[PDB]
Amino acid sequence: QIEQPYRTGYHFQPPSNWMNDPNGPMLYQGVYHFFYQYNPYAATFGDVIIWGHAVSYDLVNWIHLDPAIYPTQEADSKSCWSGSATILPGNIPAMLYTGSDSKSRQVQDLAWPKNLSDPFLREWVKHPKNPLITPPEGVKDDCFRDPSTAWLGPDGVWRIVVGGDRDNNGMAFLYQSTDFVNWKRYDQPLSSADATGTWECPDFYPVPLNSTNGLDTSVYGGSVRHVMKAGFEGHDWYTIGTYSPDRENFLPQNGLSLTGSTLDLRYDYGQFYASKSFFDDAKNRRVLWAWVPETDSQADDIEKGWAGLQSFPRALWIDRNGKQLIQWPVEEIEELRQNQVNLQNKNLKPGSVLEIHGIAASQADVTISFKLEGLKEAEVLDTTLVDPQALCNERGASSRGALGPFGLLAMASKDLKEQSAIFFRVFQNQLGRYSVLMCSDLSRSTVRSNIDTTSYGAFVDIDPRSEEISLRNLIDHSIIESFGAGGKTCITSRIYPKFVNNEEAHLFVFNNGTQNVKISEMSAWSMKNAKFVVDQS
Ligand SMILES: *[C@H]1O[C@H](CO)[C@@H](O[C@@H]2O[C@H](CO)[C@@H](O[C@H]3O[C@H](CO)[C@@H](O)[C@H](O)[C@@H]3O)[C@H](O)[C@H]2NC(C)=O)[C@H](O)[C@H]1NC(C)=O
Ligand SMILES: *[C@@H]1O[C@H](CO)[C@@H](O[C@@H]2O[C@H](CO)[C@@H](O)[C@H](O)[C@H]2NC(C)=O)[C@H](O)[C@H]1NC(C)=O
Ligand SMILES: OC[C@H]1O[C@](O)(CO)[C@@H](O)[C@@H]1O
Repeated sequence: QIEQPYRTGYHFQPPSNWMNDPNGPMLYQGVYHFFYQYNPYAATFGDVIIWGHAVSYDLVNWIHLDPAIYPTQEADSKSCWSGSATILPGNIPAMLYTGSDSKSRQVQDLAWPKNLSDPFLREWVKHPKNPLITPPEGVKDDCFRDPSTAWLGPDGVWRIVVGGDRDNNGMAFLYQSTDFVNWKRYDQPLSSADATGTWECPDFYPVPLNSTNGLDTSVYGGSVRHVMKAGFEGHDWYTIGTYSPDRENFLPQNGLSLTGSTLDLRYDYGQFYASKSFFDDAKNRRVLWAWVPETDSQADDIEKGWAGLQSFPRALWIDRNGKQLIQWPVEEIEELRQNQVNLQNKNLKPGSVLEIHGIAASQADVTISFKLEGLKEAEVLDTTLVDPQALCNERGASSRGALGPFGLLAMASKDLKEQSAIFFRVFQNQLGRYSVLMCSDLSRSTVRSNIDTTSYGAFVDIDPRSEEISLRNLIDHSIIESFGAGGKTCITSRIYPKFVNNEEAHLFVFNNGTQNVKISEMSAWSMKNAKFVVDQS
């Protein structure tokens, strides 16, 4: 028997209880600070939510501290919800968050560390004038929240966006300030979308064109584009565009308004929400954090005593083509790699299954690259309007095609009674153009009941003719993070196989298509546990 077989070995999560939205991430005085929505009283959401707090020197190993922000004034007496961190000139980290006041309305509050001598910034003080911002005119009291990190314009004026909606229309309310204390709502929103519901945890930042690095939130220029990210209808969406501080205008590169359709982009196409990013000026990279909800039942959560994970922090940058964002786990994770098992120039005949031996199958980093032969044999299927998720749910690992399904079988039992299949399929339209589909088939991930086993999928923007299809998988017990084509397509999965309570997990490479595929190269590393020290009470 294993105790708590679903807890991760190297993903961030509190000692126990409920955790959701990541909060105020930042790098200050050489220390990485991480905060998060936390319920100290249960493994479910509750009436009292506070900011958990942990620190790290590498974004991998953490030290749990006491909660940093918790109700202490009328402006946040009922709860301290999501917010962001902004380090102001003079080296002072300023935290803006949404509080639930005594009248139960969402208002924006300010707080900053009370002792900058403390490397861990344990104590925080709140501004006497909170709330600093209250719901605009035609906005309901429970539809105005999640202030972003601020950016300083050339005119020396700070800008931030706050989520919410006006008549069910998603909003990124724009506010300005020079002292960071007195904010004035700009006439028009920075951006918005019809009938999307409340825009949660908006994030607005710049990315450098033709560069795989990150930028400080206040950078601007012709060689820079901006990303407008917002969570709604259950997912985190984003759009790349141009920002004009002068007239506070954001113009979508594709001229579209978010609709939450297959027309829009997402960071991750699986369980990924309330994502928030921060700039790391030490490594010159933008790091992204995201809450990964549980997909088991509430009863299961209460029973196992905890709920909620954070995705592994990943570097974020814009693709060479400037049409989408790329994600990749921060290099520090590589230090967890132990022994390695490799494979090269290996053919996977139709309907075959190859087991990877000598790896801790429940906690590993697996990378594989496929070399395809005879693309012309690809099934004909125009995918212009096709919904990749629907397609993956319709055709799992048991649905045999020409090119596909071929990929990985993670968190699988010896008998394969339970398995999580991350694979690819290749199609072509009538004109002979190819398209690639990436799937996370969770249909057979567990034999347990009351487990959301919905599958996730997305199309990968690569040309199968000139580049091999690559796939990286972060396997960590109840979570699997899949990165297709170097990070062009990301899918996070939560799985709860039953076998984990008795026998060990297994790892496999498979090809259930009728066509042959080859593994040019495959690398698998056992990942040692990340350290989590508690320094509370
Ligand atoms: C991909 O290759 C096979 C394509 O179908 C798939 O087979 C699965 O296992 C057997 C093999 O024919 C069949 O199972 C059927 O019968 C059992 C009887 O107990 C049912 O429980 C199943 O639901 C199903 O009706 C099916 O053909 C198929 N069934 C499933 C989903 O297990 C392989 O499993 C696939 N290989 C991989 C690695 O996924
Ligand atoms: C502000 O932070 C500093 C640094 O953490 C605190 O100083 C430490 O205090 C502990 C307990 O009193 C000592 O064991 C350490 O040796 C101190 N180190 C330093 C840097 O002097 C300081 O106490 C904090 N201020 C308050 C009011 O708590
Ligand atoms: O915990 C409450 C917080 O969580 C969210 O609903 C998103 O998951 C935020 O919009 C809010 O600030």
